[PDB]
Amino acid sequence: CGVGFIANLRGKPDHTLVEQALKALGCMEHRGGCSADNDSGDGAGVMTAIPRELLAQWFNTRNLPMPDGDRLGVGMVFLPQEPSAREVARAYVEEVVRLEKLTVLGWREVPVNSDVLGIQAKNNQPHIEQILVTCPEGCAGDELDRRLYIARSIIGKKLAEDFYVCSFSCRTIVYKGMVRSIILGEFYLDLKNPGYTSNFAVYHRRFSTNTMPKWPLAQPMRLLGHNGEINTLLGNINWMAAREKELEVSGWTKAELEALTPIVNQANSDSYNLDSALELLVRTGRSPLEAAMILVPEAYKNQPALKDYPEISDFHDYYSGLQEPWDGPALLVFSDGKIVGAGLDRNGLRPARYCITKDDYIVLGSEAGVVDLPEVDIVEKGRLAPGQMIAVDLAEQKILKNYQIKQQAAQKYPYGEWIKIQRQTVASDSFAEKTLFNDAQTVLQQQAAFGYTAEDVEMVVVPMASQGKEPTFCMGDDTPLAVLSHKPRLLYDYFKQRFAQVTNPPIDPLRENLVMSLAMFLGKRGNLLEPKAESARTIKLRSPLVNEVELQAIKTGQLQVAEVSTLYDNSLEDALTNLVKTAIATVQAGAEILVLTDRPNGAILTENQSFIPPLLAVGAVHHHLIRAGLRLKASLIVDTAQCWSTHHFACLVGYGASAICPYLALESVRQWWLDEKTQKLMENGRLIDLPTALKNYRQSVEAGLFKILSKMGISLLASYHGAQIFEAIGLGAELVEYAFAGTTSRVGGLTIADVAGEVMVFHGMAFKKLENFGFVNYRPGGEYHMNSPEMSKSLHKAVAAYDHYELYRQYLKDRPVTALRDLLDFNADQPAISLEEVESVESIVKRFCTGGMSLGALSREAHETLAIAMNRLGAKSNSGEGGEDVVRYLTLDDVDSEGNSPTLPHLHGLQNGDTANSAIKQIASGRFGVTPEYLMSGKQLEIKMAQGAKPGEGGQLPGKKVSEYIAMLRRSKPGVTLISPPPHHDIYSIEDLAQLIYDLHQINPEAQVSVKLVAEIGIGTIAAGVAKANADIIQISGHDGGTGASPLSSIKHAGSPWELGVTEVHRVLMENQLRDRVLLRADGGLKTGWDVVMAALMGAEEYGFGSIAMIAEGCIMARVCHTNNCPVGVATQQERLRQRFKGVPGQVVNFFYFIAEEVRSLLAHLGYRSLDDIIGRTDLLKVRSDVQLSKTQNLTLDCLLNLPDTKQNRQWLNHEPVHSNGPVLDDDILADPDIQEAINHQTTATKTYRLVNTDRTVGTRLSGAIAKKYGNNGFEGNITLNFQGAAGQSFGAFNLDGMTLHLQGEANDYVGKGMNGGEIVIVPHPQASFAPEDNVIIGNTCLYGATGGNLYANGRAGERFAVRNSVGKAVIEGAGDHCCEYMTGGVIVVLGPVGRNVGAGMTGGLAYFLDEVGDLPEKINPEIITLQRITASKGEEQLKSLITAHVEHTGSPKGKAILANWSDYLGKFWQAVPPSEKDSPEANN
Ligand SMILES: Cc1cc2nc3c(=O)[nH]c(=O)nc-3n(C[C@H](O)[C@H](O)[C@H](O)COP(=O)(O)O)c2cc1C
Ligand SMILES: *CC(=O)CC[C@H](N)C(=O)O
Ligand SMILES: O=C(O)CCC(=O)C(=O)O
Ligand code: F3S
Repeated sequence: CGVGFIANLRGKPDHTLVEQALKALGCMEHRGGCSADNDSGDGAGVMTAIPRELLAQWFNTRNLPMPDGDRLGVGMVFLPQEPSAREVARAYVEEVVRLEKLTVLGWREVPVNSDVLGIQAKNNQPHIEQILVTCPEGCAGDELDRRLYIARSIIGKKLAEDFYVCSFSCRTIVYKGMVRSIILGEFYLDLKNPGYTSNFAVYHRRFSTNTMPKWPLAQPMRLLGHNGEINTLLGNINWMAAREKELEVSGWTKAELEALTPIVNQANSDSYNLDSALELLVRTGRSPLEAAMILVPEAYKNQPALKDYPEISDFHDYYSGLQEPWDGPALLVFSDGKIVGAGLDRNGLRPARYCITKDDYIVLGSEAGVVDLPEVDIVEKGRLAPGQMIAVDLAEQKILKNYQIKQQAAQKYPYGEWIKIQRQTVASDSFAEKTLFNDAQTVLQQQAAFGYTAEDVEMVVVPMASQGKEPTFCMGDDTPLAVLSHKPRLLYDYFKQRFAQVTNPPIDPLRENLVMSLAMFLGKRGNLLEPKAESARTIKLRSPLVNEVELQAIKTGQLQVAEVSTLYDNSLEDALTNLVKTAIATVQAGAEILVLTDRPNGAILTENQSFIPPLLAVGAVHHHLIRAGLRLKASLIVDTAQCWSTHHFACLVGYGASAICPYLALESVRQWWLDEKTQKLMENGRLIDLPTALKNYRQSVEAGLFKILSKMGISLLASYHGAQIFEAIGLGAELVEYAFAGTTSRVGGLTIADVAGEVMVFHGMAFKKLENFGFVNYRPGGEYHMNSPEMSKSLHKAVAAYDHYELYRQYLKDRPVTALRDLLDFNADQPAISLEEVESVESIVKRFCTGGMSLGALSREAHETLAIAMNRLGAKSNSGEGGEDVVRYLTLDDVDSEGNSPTLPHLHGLQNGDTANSAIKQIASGRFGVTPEYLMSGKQLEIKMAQGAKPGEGGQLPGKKVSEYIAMLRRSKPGVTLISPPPHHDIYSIEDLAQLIYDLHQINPEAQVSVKLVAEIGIGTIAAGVAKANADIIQISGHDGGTGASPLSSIKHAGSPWELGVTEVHRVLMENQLRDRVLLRADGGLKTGWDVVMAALMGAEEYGFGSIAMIAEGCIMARVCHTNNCPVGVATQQERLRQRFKGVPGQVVNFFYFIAEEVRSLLAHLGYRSLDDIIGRTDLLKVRSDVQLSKTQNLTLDCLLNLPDTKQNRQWLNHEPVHSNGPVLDDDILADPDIQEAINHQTTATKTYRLVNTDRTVGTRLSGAIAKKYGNNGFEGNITLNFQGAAGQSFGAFNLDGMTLHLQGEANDYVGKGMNGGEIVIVPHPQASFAPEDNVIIGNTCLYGATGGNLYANGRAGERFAVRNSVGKAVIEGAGDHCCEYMTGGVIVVLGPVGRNVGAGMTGGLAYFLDEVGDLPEKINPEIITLQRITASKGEEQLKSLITAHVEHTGSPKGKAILANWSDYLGKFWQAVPPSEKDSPEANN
């Protein structure tokens, strides 16, 4: 999406402004999307003032006196096409106006030209007319629009796509539709009419994840245009709906408030909802600015910029008890008709750039160079920083900046005073050290009864207590889905966490913690629309985990509080109805805190009792409070024995709990600590006192929640609280709809009676030590695991001799039900053909992929051997996210007769045609060794959004594993842990992904780009977006897949089966006509030709293998990959261990033959000759006739079997060989004979070009041609390329040595993304009417992943400057937040003010900051870097020399002045120094 506004504060309204708005819209075209016809637009529109000169004709035609400016109401109405339905609608619109006691003047037909629409938009088109209205009593302005709003809502109870009021206002009007940008004004004749005039325009071009256009869903909506995605929508909607019955505001009657009722609706888009909820807040007394400060509040805590504005802190402090954020990426552009403004989400995940002239003319938008204004007139170029707003007061003719706007709102009420008097704060640093139970067997028995298992305490609780963090582990979740297990499991295990991918980003819970909060509020949620001291009478918890001391203080507190039991003597089903009824009645009696205890009156669980599992209890009370209209009266505390893991807490808050007392878990820690075995081990060298174990355990939980919220990009637990950021697998419909309403659950599992049967299994075990199941590690007693040490061994043997493949196959076939595919079997429609007729192994093998395992997680022996193997086969390997040694790009020459090569001496089993070049080069959030030559060496390029083991998160390589070798490849520091950021800092939305894919197709026009997703509900939709974004291939990873290190909780509770994933993507693509755009690839636990065929039938065209491939080359399933101790040399970097690796490429060539030969024999059974014939043939599947579940009668597999008929139509299998970027500026640069000469003869050349914002990634196709011929450093020539104007995204991305790029103007985001060499210079027009150092000239995430090169910019940057810089050098003149965020080397100089969170995660390299204000120490992330004054002469001279070069390239008056007064300013620099540069000559002496 693209969004913006233009305002003319000082002049008469004109047509010129409207033209500029159409043209800016034109400039955002590449941010938009189109329907299946490739013609109709996903949406565009414009909001303007009511066009008074245009409607003066309508009155003149009727011989009618025109009402004055604020007295004419105009409704832009979408009406039905059918003649009689249209008149019914017209009459009804007339009717509700009459009943609101206003006067209908008549209707204006909207002049339109339909012949310009695309065929889908033409078929959907509503009939468009405007109704004109006045008030007979005298109504005007605020009161009129307030009555118009009441009237529009009423009409809106009959909302259809056919019947929709775009705007009903005496000040604003919205022209929108399902069109491309430059079609908007061709379709709406009024917009080209020189009588259409306006002092402002808000504009929007929409990008949607679908093919089917709906005119109402274009933007702007009534008040606002929205670029972004709400990521807590279900929660935000449930809370808001609960408030609707009981709306109350002075100078509103009840009837007027009821007329608005459907305020919120889970069936309208997230934007339609936010708009509607926002207008409620405006029409009832607040400016749009204030309303947006409530719905989408700033990250105000520990904001140093707020030091001087405590009323602003007070404002948010108050409201954060009343209203949770509508979170996720957001640029909002809004207009009242009185004010026109914009504001950013709390983390600023969309760009907003603005521009101000000498006449206070202002242009804001997603991109900078988009309205052409004479540059000499520009007096300021700025940007919005995270959470910031800017507005225009149209009447007063004033530009309002961030702090004024916000102070004007905060100071309206003594919010601080109210909090100080009314809020009770409940926090205790100290625990209860004294035990709950006294004897020994009691805690054991209770633990057994509440579902604890030996691995729960030993592998989850204990590490949390002892180490102060949730456990790290490795490999994938190898065991059965909870619903398929014969092993007892808790209700929690049926729930899979959801996570962000593509359409919105994860956030970094560690580097960007400062923006997140675990704070919660207990009690009556107060009146949102009318601020009162009362609303602040609440109990604030600093964290959802409440200890024993804290709970007593709550119970002692200033609120009414009621114990409600979850125990019962009768059936869970009825036990739960009495529960729900007791809650309802208890709140209706006046209680403000309900404590659902499974230990009522202090008493313990006996054998004569059972319980309602706490997730079911709270799910149930939350939704029934809601259904009874009572959820705002009370908060839920869960006092429960059955909560211990990080996942458990997340489900609880997520399904309605404000807080949890995990009393048995706290006791489990107390009894773990007390206990002579544990004491014996703390005395001889396992690690701690008891208050610390307790403190550590709480710290683990809290860190674990930060992690989980962040996988979805959510900052505040308060937002997560409503929302139900889960998919359920194995829960039947009655249950879901009972306790978990709105959760998807696709496969129909358990009834309420079945969950009882499961608690009773645990009850049977309770009424010696806890039982150990094989959950985490294989056991002979234990749960099934598909990768077991013996399966491995026998496979390793079968591969070793060119029968042993039998035991391996049978160990895999004597399996209990494990995955969804196991419930399936074949049902052939042809008779079986001979095996000789089936396509050859060599033909099948071309579809296999080896899967992207980082060079750090694996050894270069393991990693290279797979590449050679896969290249021999004619298939593909994937260099995962650790970059790749250049030595590997060349075919091997020097293989001797024993099959050794001095080029690759650590490998064995080689022949002369081999190459260890990975056919797939991966691009991941760390960008580790991501180089133009690395990019040119791929046949394919893969953008990794997520992997099955840890979808919400970034890659993870422990410091033990970062050898000198790994550090060299990644351009990082040797001993240092690498936790990659969870988002690509490049991809905060679908249109950002389109831009990354563009950059890849730019550098390497012949390479396919793939996008790697993880299976979860919503992947269908996301994948439609990815295809529209021009990808070639979509990978689907199952929850299943391996890893060299992930959180154990992530391995076990995040992500869904790939069966649900492939299927969902295949269907959505097909039913949207997008299926031929992409090749689909699948992975996650694939081992077997059988697996291959299942995947094929469900719609996969290629097949990925990770863990299995490691097993072929010698992996056992020792499962210490995260440890550096791999006993067999596959997943370690210790040299002496690498030396154990026996392993030759042939062994893995052999493995893929067994697979392919099994494919052939399954193709024989079915009677088809090639996978090409069966891909997507779902009607060839059936439900296995012999299976019997432990936990429910059976599942329901309709969602896996009901795919669209594929017997006849097979054209979707034909793909374009590579998608083009279209005609690009760089092509004209390369077709120039002076340029071709410069490249061929390594001579000098020079060219100059005018640019516009649609000119994106300039330079980069020329880098790619250079690196193709010479790699990164062979080019001895010199090309200067001079540009004038506003550069689009990724200017100078992947720059090489020998490239000088000069830009006179400004640039949008991602300047010098992956820069590797050469020089980028960016200066303002010499004409400029401003001090260059005070003004923005480049955008966000410049030098992302930079690996070399020099950048000089005579202006300010945005956020994440030099985000993950490895070797880049730069001098800029100011920046936003998160400067040098994951920097590992290079040098960054910033000659002006800088935002907060500097050097977060900064682990190597040095930065210099000029600080004239004195407050930079306030703005540093203090976790790694130290700040010091410059004292080392070598550092002084590093700085000078960089500033000296800025000046030579740039002419920067700020640099000159600095050099001229060198000693005056030296002492004003701070140097940022990570503890890895501390003894560098530039930091020390
Ligand atoms: C040792 C290990 C390291 C991996 N590292 C990466 C990574 O660098 N990049 C990535 O996209 N996936 C990574 N993963 C995920 C795999 O690429 C692949 O998606 C997954 O292993 C397939 O599931 P499977 O292990 O059951 O075959 C890795 C997997 C393992 C086993
Ligand atoms: C492109 C964009 O930011 C989408 C906005 C909103 N979610 C929608 O229109 O679907
Ligand atoms: O090497 C890395 O940085 C990450 C590899 C990884 O995330 C994994 O082992 O799953
Ligand atoms: S599990 Fe990992 S630790 Fe080694 S044996 Fe396999 S690579």
